[PDB]
Amino acid sequence: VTYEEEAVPAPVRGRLEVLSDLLYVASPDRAMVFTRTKAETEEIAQGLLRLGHPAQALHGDLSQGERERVLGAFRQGEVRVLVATDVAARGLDIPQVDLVVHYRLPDRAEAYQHRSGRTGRGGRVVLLYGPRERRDVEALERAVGRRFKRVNPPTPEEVLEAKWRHLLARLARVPEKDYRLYQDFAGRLFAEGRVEVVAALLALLL
Amino acid sequence: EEVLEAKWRHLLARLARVPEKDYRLYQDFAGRLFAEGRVEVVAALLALLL
Repeated sequence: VTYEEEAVPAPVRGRLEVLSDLLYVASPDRAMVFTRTKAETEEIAQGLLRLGHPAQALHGDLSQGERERVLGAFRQGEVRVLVATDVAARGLDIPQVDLVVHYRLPDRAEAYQHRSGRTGRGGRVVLLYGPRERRDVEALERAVGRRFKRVNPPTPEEVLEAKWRHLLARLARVPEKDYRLYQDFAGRLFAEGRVEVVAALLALLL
Repeated sequence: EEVLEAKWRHLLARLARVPEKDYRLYQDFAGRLFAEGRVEVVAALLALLL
């Protein structure tokens, strides 16, 4: 064990947004989110993509090729979050990561180490848990013989500033050509002096 | 061409619908852009929204 362990309260209803928030504030080069079923990896991964993270599901129905591209885009940096089940996460082809998140709790201690050991190229392991899930976290803590520091979810201001920076990376990727046709409308908003409008755009894209 | 100035007018549509309370949090960010005259960023911006 070389990592920080945190258990973060997160109601199953708003788990996806808690997870996104965490990813933004942490800003890992590489994150791995574990979940129980392969169907969940693809709901989560799609969700995180909606919310602006470059996320990809890793699960057992992927063809070797599909796996090879996901894991390839992972190493390279093109993809930053992998949402995986325990079984699909098996193998020696997965690069070690900065952060591991337990989107759902591991059914046993072994699964907890197998999941958690993937971090620390030690990095940070975060467990999300629900209201009637705290008994479960306490068991893991006993199985594991270790106590997970209890930490609150990120604050909406920490989150907001992190979003803004992540957005500035995205924009920077837009090729000059793609945006030269608009540089005129921007010169208008700017010179014409309208802050409210620019803040209005951000309000959407953020 | 005119294909652009069109959605550019209907962009403002959904734009004026935003509350002076919901887009408040983002005035600082918008302010930073102005301070720096980051014209390309805003161009790159609405290019992504349209």
